[PDB]
Amino acid sequence: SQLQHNIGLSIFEPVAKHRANRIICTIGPSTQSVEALKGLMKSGMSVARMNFSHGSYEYHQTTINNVRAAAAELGLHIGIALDTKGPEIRTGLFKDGEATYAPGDTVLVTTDPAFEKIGTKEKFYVDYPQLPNVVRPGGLIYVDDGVLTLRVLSKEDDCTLKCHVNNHHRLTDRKGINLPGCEVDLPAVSEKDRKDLQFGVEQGVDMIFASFIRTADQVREVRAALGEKGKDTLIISKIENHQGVQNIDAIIEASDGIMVARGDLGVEIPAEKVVVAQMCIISKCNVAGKPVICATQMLESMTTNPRPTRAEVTDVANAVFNGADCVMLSGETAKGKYPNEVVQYMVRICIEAQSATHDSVMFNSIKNLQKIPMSPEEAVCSSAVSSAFEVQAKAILVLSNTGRSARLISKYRPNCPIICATTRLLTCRQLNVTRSVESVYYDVDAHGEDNDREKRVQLGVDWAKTKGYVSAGDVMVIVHADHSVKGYPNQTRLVRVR
Amino acid sequence: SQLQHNIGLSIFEPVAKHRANRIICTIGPSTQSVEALKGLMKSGMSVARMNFSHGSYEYHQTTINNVRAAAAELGLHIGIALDTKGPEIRTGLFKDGEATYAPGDTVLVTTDPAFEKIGTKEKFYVDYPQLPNVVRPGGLIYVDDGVLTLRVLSKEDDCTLKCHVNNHHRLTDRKGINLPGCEVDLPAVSEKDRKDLQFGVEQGVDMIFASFIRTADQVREVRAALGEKGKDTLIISKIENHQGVQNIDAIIEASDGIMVARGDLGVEIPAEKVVVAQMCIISKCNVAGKPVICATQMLESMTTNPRPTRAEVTDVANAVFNGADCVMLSGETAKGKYPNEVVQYMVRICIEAQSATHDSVMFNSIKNLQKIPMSPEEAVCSSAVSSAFEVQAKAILVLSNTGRSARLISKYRPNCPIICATTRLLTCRQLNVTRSVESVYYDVDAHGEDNDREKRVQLGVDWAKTKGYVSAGDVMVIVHADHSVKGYPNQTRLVRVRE
Amino acid sequence: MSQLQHNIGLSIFEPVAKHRANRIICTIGPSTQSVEALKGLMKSGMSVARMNFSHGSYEYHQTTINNVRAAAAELGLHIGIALDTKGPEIRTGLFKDGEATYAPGFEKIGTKEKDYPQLPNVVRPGGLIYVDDGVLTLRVLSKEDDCTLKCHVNINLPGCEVDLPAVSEKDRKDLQFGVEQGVDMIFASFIRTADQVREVRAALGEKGKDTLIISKIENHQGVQNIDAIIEASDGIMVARGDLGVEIPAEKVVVAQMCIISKCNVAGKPVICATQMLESMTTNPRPTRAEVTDVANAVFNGADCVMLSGETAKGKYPNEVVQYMVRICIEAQSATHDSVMFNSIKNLQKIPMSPEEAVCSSAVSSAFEVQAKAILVLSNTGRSARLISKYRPNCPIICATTRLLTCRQLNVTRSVESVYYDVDAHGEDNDREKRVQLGVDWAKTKGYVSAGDVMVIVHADHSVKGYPNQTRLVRVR
Amino acid sequence: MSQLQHNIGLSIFEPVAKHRANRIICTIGPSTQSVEALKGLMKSGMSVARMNFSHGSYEYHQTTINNVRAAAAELGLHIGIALDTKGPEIVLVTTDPAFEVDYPQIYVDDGVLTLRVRKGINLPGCEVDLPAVSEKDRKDLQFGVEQGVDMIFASFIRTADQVREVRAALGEKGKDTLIISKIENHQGVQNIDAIIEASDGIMVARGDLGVEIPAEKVVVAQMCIISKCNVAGKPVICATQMLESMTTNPRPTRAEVTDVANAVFNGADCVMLSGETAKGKYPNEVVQYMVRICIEAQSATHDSVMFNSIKNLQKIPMSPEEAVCSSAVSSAFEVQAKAILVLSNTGRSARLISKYRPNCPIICATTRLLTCRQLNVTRSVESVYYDVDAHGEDNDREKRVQLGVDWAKTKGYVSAGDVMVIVHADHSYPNQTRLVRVR
Repeated sequence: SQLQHNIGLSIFEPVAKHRANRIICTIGPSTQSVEALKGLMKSGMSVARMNFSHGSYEYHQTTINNVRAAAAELGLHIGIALDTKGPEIRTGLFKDGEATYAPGDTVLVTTDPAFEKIGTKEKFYVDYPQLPNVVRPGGLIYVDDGVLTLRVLSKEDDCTLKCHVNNHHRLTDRKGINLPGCEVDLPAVSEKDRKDLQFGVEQGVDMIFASFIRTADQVREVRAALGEKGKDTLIISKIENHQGVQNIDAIIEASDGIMVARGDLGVEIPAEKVVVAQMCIISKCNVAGKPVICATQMLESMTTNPRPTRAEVTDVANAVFNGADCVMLSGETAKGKYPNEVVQYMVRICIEAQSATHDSVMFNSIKNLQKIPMSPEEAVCSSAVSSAFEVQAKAILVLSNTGRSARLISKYRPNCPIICATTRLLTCRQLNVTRSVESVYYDVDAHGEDNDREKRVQLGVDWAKTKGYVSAGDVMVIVHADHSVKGYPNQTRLVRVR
Repeated sequence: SQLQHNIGLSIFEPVAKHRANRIICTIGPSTQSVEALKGLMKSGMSVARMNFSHGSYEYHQTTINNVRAAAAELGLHIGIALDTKGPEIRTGLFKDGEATYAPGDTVLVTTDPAFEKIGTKEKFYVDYPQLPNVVRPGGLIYVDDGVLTLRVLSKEDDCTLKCHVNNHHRLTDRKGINLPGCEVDLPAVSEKDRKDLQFGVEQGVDMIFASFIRTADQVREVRAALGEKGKDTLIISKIENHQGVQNIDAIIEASDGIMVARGDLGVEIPAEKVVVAQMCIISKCNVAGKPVICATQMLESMTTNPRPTRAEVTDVANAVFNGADCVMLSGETAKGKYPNEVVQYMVRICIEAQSATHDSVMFNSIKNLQKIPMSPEEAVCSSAVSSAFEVQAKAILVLSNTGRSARLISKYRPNCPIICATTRLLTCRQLNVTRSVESVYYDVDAHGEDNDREKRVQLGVDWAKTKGYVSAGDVMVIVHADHSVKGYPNQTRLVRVRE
Repeated sequence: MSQLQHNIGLSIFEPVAKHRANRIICTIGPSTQSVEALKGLMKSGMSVARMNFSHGSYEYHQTTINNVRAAAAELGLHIGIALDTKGPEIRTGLFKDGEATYAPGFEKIGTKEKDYPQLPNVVRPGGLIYVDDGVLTLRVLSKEDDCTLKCHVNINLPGCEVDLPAVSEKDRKDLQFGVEQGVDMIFASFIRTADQVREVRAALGEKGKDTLIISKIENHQGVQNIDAIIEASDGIMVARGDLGVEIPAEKVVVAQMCIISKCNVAGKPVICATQMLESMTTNPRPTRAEVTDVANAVFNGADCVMLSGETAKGKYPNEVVQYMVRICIEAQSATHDSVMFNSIKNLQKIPMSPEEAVCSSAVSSAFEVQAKAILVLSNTGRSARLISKYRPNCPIICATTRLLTCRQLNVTRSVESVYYDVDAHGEDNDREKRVQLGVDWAKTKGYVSAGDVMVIVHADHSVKGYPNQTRLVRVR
Repeated sequence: MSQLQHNIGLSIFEPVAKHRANRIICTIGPSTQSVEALKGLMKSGMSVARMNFSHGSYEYHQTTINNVRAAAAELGLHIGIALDTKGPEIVLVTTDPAFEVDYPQIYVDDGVLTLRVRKGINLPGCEVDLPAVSEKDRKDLQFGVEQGVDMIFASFIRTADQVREVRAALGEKGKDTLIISKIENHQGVQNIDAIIEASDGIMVARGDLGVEIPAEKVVVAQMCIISKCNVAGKPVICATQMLESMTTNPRPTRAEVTDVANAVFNGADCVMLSGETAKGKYPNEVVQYMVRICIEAQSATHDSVMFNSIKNLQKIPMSPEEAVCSSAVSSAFEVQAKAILVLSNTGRSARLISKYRPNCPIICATTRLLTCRQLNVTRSVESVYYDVDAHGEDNDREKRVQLGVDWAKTKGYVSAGDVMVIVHADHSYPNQTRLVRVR
């Protein structure tokens, strides 16, 4: 039992030498420079995020080129994630840049472009032109990350609502709007989102972080926005509304992975419900075998402080226990005063958490929740993990060009690292979002065609030996395909190193 | 499996109608007033905490008298906890209240009382007089939440150390130094802590929160510091050092409960290790059947903000999930701008986490880790919990004068509340540290002898039916003694609530 | 938690259990009808005496009744009497002057050449038709006139559902005799529909309302309709004799396991029934097969184990009951842990009634304190059957005010009844006399002593109608 | 997991397993010595033909050998021959040989006669001294080895040293012949662990065990021994009065059916017939019933419960050899494999797969014939002999693998569109596992 496990935890036992969890960092003014990115990488960055809510294509081209430059110097394969703006709505601008609100007062909330830049404490503009028709009296409007709440009194006009101010707050220029009990009805791929998606496909982004995914058809709408050119790019759906959590199963099947975007989720749903929502989403992704990311205020204090609160440490730790592949940072790396220090702290917590959770428990929990019969592919991948547990394998080597097999091995959560002998550099980059994987790129062009995939295996074993994972005499589980078939692996080997 | 449980959780299902976890609040300038305390209680303050590291006995007498006045207004029995200063020390005062330190610089750390109030960026005072002989060169001194680090260069004299500043920091008057890794000769109950504990006992404090407990002998030192007048007051030992974690089992046996004081623990041991330490301590206390408290930076952002971070919410929920009886509020309620708002937020998180863990998993886990044979007292108590689970009892009623039986029922973590028909007020206050319990005091003087135990039972069932726990037509598990060999409840009844 | 991990740690040469939990049911025939033979059987292990109504006049069954009551009275025991009905069965009588021969390839005057009127209509073309123990078979040549059909040499109709009354004209007279006599339970033959059980329940009037109905599963229908049969009954008998012929012999093992476990979860007494120690009808010791058969019937979770002809027509009747006792105690001693208890409790749907929640918790309390015995105050025996449902390791003492329930509790495992005479000792409205009677009986019968903890289950101060109170008492 | 939860829910009239996993061992006597009675037994379901050496001349036992080989040859089967050693063998009773049991330094025939201070005499727990390999036993074993008997059923094994005494009696020639130790005493049960390690398999000889120990204790002894052999990964046989009534009757008692089923349920690889086939009036009829019961009991315990029970009782880390074989079984469970193909020459790889009790058969592509006859004692293995001198060398996973696949298709185990698990050794002991669709 969990209780029986906790009572026997050895706090001062030696930690795991090889980090299995992955860190995603958003890139902003503090970390756009090649030197700052080299620092982030050297610190523990696996995927560099670009928030497309703000920034020109020139600004986002700089992040792309700099990540490629920094990773090239360090000889790493770092993924680039395009985080879409999505069906998001903010307020207008304010006359003299501010507006103070007192409780008991009344504010007209217009969708009239005349008040777009002339917003006062008496009347102000909001993006959504369908807002007076969506929000009905009694309904609450959550201006600025729910710190200002407005109850709807009446729809005075065609495109204006009279609202009663609940709490004292001073708002400023262009701040986000949330509608909790309101079914929005807005496009997932807006005309801006569409072009944002054609830019990334062109310049080669590895994955998409689709904002405000509500339905299974919404993740399909994004799939169509990336053409045959962007057919292989991953779709990580961001759950940040009530509809998303409600339709989580459909969204999971349609997506390549999921992000528990806790920022907007904590305002769209009550703050206390986010914990239960996170646990439930992460475990559903675990059973599905799809990468799940944790995302907001994980180490928020470290944007201004050199050390995190006791709350942040237990947050990043429990994100790992709940089963997250990745953990992300937003303000911290992008606008923070300690960007390398925050990634380093996250690394220490992730290694501590994974050392406490060195278990065959997650593997058995996930395996038992899978339907029988399995596919020969999955049956080989799950047994490769059980073989590793039985022989105490120091590493699992998978030959996966697309990364399916590597994601399928990682699905069964082994304690050892997973080395992936891939031929595609896109896959080395896309596997930065999957727990325990360590990709190795085989350059097929420079050498030979390689009919018998023996070179790829020797490349993996040698990389595992030199990177100190394996040492002479250790047993290693090799997974690949036989030379009579292709498409998917069907063979598993247990090899003592040389 | 936990996986199979999480998968079927219903995010938007209605929450539990009755809160089982308990909230402990530190009292400071923001909440010392009767009106502010009335707000905290009405908010959910179960234990008023007095940090004796700061404040005169007159200031701490005000907190006592005001807590009693406030709980009297709402007709509640709120426990008062005396949190000892203890062994480990704090720095001196500073000239103009502040002093900024830059890396690569040098600071002289004196133990000279002349610099006690005139501390500059060049030289400042520290409480520990034995410090220059304990800290040897190359050793680090940890100042202000272990933020500022000072590497000892050399021993200047009889009571001074020259230190090389590692990081940029500006600290203020009387902020703690930790120095982890040194053979520190500071006692558990110093001459100040004996006067502090003797004050508590003379005042009637319900429990003690003993600071920097390392050994089981230290607990007995504290137990001896409270005399024959303080023989029933609880001893909650604070684990905030490497030794205390290492000797956790011995301290658990010696104590009445444990506090995971994460503040000093996070500096004495690496920050990441505190999670593992918390899980391990809480579960050890669960198996033992002793109240465990989680504390330090639980909802820290709410000292200045009206809403907590996404991290603060998962911290309070996992403290509950880990098996903590209580969750504590330190500066959030003492020096915070939102004291009622922070207790209210903690309440909703505790109820959410509670509603998600509405299972027999914990009881099963705890019960299986008990060695057989059990005492008839514990076998009646554990079976009273299993009976409740089987019939879906909406409440368990225990007749416990000392609270032993109520602490023993709560040990097996039932999903329903535990009503305790106690003849003691001290018991009503001390049971604010144990999960699910809701005490009911039977007069005995302004009532009868009730030798037959019937009046207390009728007082119990009436208190639940009124406080809305039970509704006419649903069972209740009643635990008490049946007129025989003194020393334990031995009888369990299953009764349908009448009208 | 594995059975494998349990088997590896079995200490075969360890000491056995001090008190036998499983119950033995014996058939009474020419070898054991005498008071002396019955006194021998009881001292040997018998708890219920069976009266096979397939053969015998009401005078003959009256001597079994009177003699069982006499023998039990001398030994001061409360032995139950079971009426096993003739039931619905197709027949064929005495052959060529008592016996002849049939080679492969007037319904009682056949030799070897040429009952149910619904036979050509109930049985469709093709299939199997059984004659004389199922041993001889019948391959129907063509569809024929009257009732009988022309058959080729290669009683019972397999797989297929038959239309025969549950309470035949003979059974009606039998059941009415039983009720008038005061028989404790009925062993209803060839139960196929839960409606048939209620037909039997209606055959015994308000006079026979309290008598138990143990349904005998011995056909395909009874097995495929088990669940409803287990709800309308008071207990079940795995009548393996006719079951082994109605269904393939190999299927009976799986059918036995499945029926016994279903009865365990239901909390109803289940009885294993045919050829359990068959060799001991002629030999002083059993085959290696029969010993493993009795043991596995106990292992499967059977409350009772039965002897049909071993005790009725056997040459070693006391010797066979004694062997069954040794096996039952061995199998019991090997089945020491709370595996069955937890097994059964986890399969119960929540909420439980306060009555069953008190009973199941009384068993868990016993497990926790290592109770030497559980004392239940049960007039009807419901509560005692409910405690036994959760399979405790210790005995259950039942302080009952009714002799009928002292006799009916011989079918429930771990139960030892104690009769409190109200008309003699008093009304005991405070229940202390029946409690002190139970503790004293457990002290003298050596179950408990000084220092031992005992779990005491009964009804409290206000409550009337069901037990709701549990006590843990250290015997003084 | 929960036996109760599995039993409630069993569907009595569900379709049975098409392929029998459990194995039947028959003693050969006057009723079944003829080639045409043996062909009948083999068709009925005889996997191992036993020869009780307590009775019979070497001429009589040579006839059984030659006839078993003849009958198996006609039917194209590889039937193992087991030599059941005599071992240590024990009113007027004055020893005095002239007045003519065999012990000159008390029960008669399965416990009928008794008293207080050529019929099987048994003195329960008297310090009775007699060697494991007596002068006759050494002569019986040397005959067996010279004849080619596959396995030895060593009588009255009490110590692990006794097993090594028997292993030395066969020597250099009989190094490869299996040693199945018969537990039929008190200390043979007491020293079971030592005896298991020393042996190749165990027999629960319930005949003498039921007399040496109380009759009721044999059930507990059987369960305990079979499960110890299960964890060890060594063939265990159940043995006496299995279907005893069928020596004279065409049908068994309800007790005999539950006894055979229980033996299977307990985890026995094999189940044995003694008199029933040797001196019985219904020898083919008794093997046939035993088959029906074994298939019914198998069908009921179709589950991964035994596999998980055995796997969890193995200490970690496992050898790459056992980690491949146990994973081959879990892969089979996951994909619902219609078979497991193992390329085992000794059979040690096939015994290791059978150890983890899969629901599907284990086809063994063996280069030996001795392996084909010795694998009649392990459950689920259906051997296929590859003639190296006839086809080729075959050091590559090709010809044997093809023969094994073609055999499983013609014998109806696998058809086009079914997944099979192939276990063998790579190019650079087995270390490789393949999951192949039969095509």
